[PDB]
Amino acid sequence: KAPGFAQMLKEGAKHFSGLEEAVYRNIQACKELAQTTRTAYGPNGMNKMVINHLEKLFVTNDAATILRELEVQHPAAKMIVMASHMQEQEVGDGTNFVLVFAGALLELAEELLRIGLSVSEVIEGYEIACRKAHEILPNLVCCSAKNLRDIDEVSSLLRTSIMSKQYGNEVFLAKLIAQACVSIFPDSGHFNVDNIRVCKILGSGISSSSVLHGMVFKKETEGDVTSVKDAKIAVYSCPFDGMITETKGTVLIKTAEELMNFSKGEENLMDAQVKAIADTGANVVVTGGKVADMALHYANKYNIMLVRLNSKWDLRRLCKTVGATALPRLTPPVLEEMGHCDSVYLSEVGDTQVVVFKHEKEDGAISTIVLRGSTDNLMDDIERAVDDGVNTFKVLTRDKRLVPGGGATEIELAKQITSYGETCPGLEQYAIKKFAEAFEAIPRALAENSGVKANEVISKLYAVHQEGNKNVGLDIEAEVPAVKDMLEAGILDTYLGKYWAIKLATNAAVTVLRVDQIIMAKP
Amino acid sequence: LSVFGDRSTGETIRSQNVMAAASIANIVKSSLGPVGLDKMLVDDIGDVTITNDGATILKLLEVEHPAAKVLCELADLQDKEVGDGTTSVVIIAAELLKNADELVKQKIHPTSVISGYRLACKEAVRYINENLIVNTDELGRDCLINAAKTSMSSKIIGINGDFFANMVVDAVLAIKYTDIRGQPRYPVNSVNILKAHGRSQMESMLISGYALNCVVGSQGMPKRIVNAKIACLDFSLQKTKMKLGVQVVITDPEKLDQIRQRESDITKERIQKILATGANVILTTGGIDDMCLKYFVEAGAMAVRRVLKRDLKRIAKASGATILSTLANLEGEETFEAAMLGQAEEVVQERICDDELILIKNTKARTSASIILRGANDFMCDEMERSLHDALCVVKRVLESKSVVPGGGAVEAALSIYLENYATSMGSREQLAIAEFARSLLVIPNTLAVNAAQDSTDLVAKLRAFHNEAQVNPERKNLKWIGLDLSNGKPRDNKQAGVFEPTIVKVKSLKFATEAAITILRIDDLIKL
Amino acid sequence: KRESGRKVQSGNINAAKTIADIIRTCLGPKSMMKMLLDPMGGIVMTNDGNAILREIQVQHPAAKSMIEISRTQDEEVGDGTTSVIILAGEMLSVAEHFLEQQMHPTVVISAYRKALDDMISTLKKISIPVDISDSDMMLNIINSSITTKAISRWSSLACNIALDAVKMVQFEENGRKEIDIKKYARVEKIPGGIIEDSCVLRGVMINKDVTHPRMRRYIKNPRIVLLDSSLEYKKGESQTDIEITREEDFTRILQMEEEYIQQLCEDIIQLKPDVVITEKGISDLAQHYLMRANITAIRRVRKTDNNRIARACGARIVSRPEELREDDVGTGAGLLEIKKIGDEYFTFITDCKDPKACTILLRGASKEILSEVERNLQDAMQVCRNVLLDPQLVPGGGASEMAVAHALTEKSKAMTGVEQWPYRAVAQALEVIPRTLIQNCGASTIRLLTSLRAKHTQENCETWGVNGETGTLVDMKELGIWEPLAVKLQTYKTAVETAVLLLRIDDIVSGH
Repeated sequence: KAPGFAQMLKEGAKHFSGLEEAVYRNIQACKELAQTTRTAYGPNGMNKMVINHLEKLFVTNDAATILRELEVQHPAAKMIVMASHMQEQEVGDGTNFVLVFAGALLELAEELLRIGLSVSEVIEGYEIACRKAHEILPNLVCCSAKNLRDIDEVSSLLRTSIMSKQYGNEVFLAKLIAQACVSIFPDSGHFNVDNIRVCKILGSGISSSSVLHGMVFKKETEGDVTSVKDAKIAVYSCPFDGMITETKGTVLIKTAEELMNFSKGEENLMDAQVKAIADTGANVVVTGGKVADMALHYANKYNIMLVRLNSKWDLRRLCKTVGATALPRLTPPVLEEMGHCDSVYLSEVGDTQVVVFKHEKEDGAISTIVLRGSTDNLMDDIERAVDDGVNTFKVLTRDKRLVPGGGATEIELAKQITSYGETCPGLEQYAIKKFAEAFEAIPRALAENSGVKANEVISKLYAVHQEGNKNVGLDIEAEVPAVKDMLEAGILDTYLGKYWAIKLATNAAVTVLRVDQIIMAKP
Repeated sequence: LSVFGDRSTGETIRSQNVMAAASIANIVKSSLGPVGLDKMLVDDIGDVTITNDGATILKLLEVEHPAAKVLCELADLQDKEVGDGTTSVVIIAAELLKNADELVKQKIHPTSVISGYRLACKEAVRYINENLIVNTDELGRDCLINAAKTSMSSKIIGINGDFFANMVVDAVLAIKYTDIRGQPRYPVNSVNILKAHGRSQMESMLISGYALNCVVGSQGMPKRIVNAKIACLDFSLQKTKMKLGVQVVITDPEKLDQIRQRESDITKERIQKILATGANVILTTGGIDDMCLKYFVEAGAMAVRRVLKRDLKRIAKASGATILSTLANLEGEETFEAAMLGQAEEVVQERICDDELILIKNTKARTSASIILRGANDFMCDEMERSLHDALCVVKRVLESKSVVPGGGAVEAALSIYLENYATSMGSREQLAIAEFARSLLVIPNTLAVNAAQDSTDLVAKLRAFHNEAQVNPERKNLKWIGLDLSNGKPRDNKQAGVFEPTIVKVKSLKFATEAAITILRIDDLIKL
Repeated sequence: KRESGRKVQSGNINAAKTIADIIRTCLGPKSMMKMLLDPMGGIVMTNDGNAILREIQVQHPAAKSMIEISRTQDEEVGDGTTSVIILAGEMLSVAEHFLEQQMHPTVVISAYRKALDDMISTLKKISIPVDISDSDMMLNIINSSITTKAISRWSSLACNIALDAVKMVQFEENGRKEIDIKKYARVEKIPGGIIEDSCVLRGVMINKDVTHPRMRRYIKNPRIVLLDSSLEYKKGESQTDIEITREEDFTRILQMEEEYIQQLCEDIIQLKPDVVITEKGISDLAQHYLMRANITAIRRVRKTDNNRIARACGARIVSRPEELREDDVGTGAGLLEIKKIGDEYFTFITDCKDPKACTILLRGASKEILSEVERNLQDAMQVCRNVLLDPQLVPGGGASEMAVAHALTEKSKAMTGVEQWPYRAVAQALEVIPRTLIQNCGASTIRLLTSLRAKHTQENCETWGVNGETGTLVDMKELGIWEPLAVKLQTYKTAVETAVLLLRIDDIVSGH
């Protein structure tokens, strides 16, 4: 019966009418995305009881893990999530900056559209303010990395990135990752997170961790050989077990003596198979699955170092470094597809023997952080801090420029942008002023997660900045809502982290504002 | 069972009476303190009485429930006995019931709860009496100025509170009088507050005597009198009549002539009888005849006509003059010599802007004074009169009472630590009840903090810390008697700030609130007919 | 039943906001009309903000407070009432800081009361005095009401009536310069004539009818008498009626009725008066002596109506008629005329004196046109009252709102604390006044309101408002939209005081 739905003619999709504010609905999908991560922002971030797709329980506060597990189906939210994925490129931090800032730009845009300002004029203001923010951000650069490759320097600046992922233990992790990062910075112009690997081992606690060179593997050496300097490393994916012939190979056995004869024939064949490994000049062998009992002694017969890597990612980790690729057959003497390594030895650290691939002959630009923890979920959450911590200094290989943190830049950058909008006549000042208030959402996130009235933090942060006391941020404390200097406390953020975050967040917000109707299709 | 009514028993009857009393408290919880929020009162007709006073709300609050009516009957007991603290009573009694109802769910009988609350009130009154301050610090010390200053700071008078505070304290002590076995109280009828356009607020002067807004009229009379005799006649010397509702019927024209001539003649005896008494500072209520004013010029008497009834009422109480309504003693005429004459030392009509105010000095026994609020415009003089009138009763209530106690949740915060420690000494199914009595008192500083737009959890914790440190040791480094300042949102020592209350308020409010919760806790059943 | 918690303040806001949304478009000369469906299916197409809310039924008590406060405005000032409710609704419409930010109302109320003292100071800065001696300026000022009315054909007539009338009542010698239009400027209609015949009587006009022809028709030197008692037989202390059944007792009670009414009338005529004015009624026997004396019979004259007479002709009030001395004579009065002007008698006791009171004669061609001239003249008298009480005008057309808002926004920069946010929100609420003037004309609201705020920043704030008719910007120095100061100050206080009131409500309780 008429009048039915208005503006609904494309596959019956939910087309919001002019009264229902179709633009207001795509914004609400992005605001809900911020609330899921607004609480995890800062050192006092709240953890999320995430339930994996395998019905696994994980308690974490990392933004990338929340969104990867939260199936975001709304396309308007996917754009901001795609900015978070683009945030991971060129920098390894500032993900929640994209979610919190963009959510404030869209949330504040509704206050403009409700007044009657056109969406095309709102976009011009944010694009003007983003360009203006990039001019003010260099002026806020307080300190810069000396690049002395000092662990005292690298660990000091790294404390800010480690916090908000694993709080409280920022002293140990800053020293260890500093020891791992300093050992590669001499390799000028080649630093990457792929070199600094991580190996988690069940242990007492986080304090029992340390750093070791080479590609470390937690699985101890199964063989009886302690050390071997052989370059040819033969990697096989098929485990050491009862052979099967790719051709017919029909095996008929009737009597009990024939069972023993065929059993002996297999052991004589396996003795020849392991013999072929030593014939190809390779005293090292790797196995994915189980390892047989007789084949184990054959590895000790020719002093072939037996290696076990049950994890698939551990196998592929070696395929791209030493070159040894896994073949489908069980011990095919294929010497061409083997690897090359300078040193392979076993080492006991923290009361645990771990396989090591050290580069003694070669210069060496690879390391590994051996983490210890009494829970697998805890070590995984600490691993996420290593990536966000190591990637912080992959950015410092570029232009070394640090800015204050703790919401300090967000108020000064807002204060400088608000003045530009007050003196700028026209309609763009409305969206330029709201671009400054979007920055205030970040201190408001830190204050709310610390149990403090956020409005009192903004009032104090603006007063000290009115007097010219820059580099002043939120004092993280439950019983003290006052502020302190981020420079004296040593809290510092990266320049490129804020640059690419303000850029990608504005493009994601503008890209959502430019959209006014979601329409289905079919190929 | 079959009956002509309805019955309902069990623990839910206690809960129903608990939630009822808790509801009545929430109606007067946010309106607690001087910064309390107003509340509407929709009557049956449709009128809307808006007010924040808790006593005025409960008088008009109509909730048809028995438990609520018990607290309404309780309000009348506190209003008549003291006249203050009714709001804290209903709030304290509501928290004792909400806490006791939780104990009843822990298999604590109400009789054990009733016994604990009775002992807690006894010890609380003991700790209160042991930590009082007698009515003192009047002169030479500062147990006042800070009290009146903090009360008047709300208005525009708060620019210079010290200048106006001294005028209150000096006059509040000037109006002292024992009059019963060393009682001394102070009068509700207080120092008269006039005003003038004295070019600024700082020009207001404190007078040591009464000020009247009248003038003698003719300039022939003196303006500087020293005679002690003060006349006070309410009978007018002008043309007297039978009554406004009784017109003397007159028919003959000649009879109208001698009525005019005799009335003009009879006053010549009335004026000679009044002048013979020697009273110079004469005051007349019903006006004075024009020819009679001329007789005071030659005699030199300071007569004044059309004096207000109430302003003259205080002058008779000042000089002790017998107010006379008629000269005729039912057969003749006389001035009642040595009856309507007062006793004073000097009377001078000073020069004040736009109104020459007469000043009376050193009467027999007046216990009163006057202040002339010399200001810029009427808006400031009208506001300062309200501020001083409020602050006047603030210091009056303190010096009238024999003992006081630090307010602002200082008593409720101090008892929270003492009674909690006293509970560990008794035991015997009363340790929990006395502990809940201790926790229930914290609602007062917790409620006053919410109304003051501050974090109640922090300020209540800060009070209990300064009060607990007083219990650990008596060292002076530990602050003592710390109250709660609502404006600044921080604890403050009320002894310096002057935030005082009577002792009977905190004593009766804890006693009446305890008796009310006892009266409701004993109710375990309801029978309707 | 009742309301408690945050639901009350947010509920009072929606009620006050809803009442303001009704009359948002009833502002300015291009005001929009409203359709009021009567219960009988009828319609009234009025566009008056007071008349709309008067006929609408409201359930929330907060709406009754907003409406009742507007009625109090009409008694004092017959203009700007629509601006009170709109500002009070916009000041309350900012519920972000109220509840979503979890600020206490005392924090908001302290900011609203701080801004009010700043709004009052800023309006006096942009004010401008007026030369009240020159009536030409008051004509341009009073034309704010005469414009878009039928009386524009005699616009100058309405000014001279209202201007000179209030000047007579204005007793400046008492210092405060109080004016009472209700008492000392009593208005009475006269059928006959036209709009041009409307004038001001320099006296007091009593609408008493002529009961008998034996009354003074024209006099050059009236002599008016005043007394409160009734001219009738003296009854007892109680209201007991006299019941008689014996004929012999009739002549006794009758003689007492005649003699006392006879003797009292004999004293009234001893002074040789021309009219006997009594506060109470006059019986038939008492009128037989008035018609015999060839004097006019007047009765039912209130106290203040009689007080003006004694100041006009010089009469003297007496309790009873027996005590009438020679002083009670209206010597110097202009004339006494009871002529039937337009099928209705009218008592004229005009004179050449200004006894702190007057009476306006509303001549017209019909009752429809008379009532049109009547209601249009009362507002002109009030504008004269507001200007003469405080001769200071402020720029209208939304200029005073934007001028004040710039002062708060610049002053809030030095306001350290959380009160700066609601303090600035009050400034943005003043912008609603030009927001409605621009919405009614049809011009773009955002484009002009944006440029309007920029003009106040650079150029002087005393000008550059909005033209409601054209829609474009214009200086108030070039367009006489200047409004009084006392109307804007009371309009600003009543909006803040009303918003502070509803914000202080947190529990709508029932009980008596």
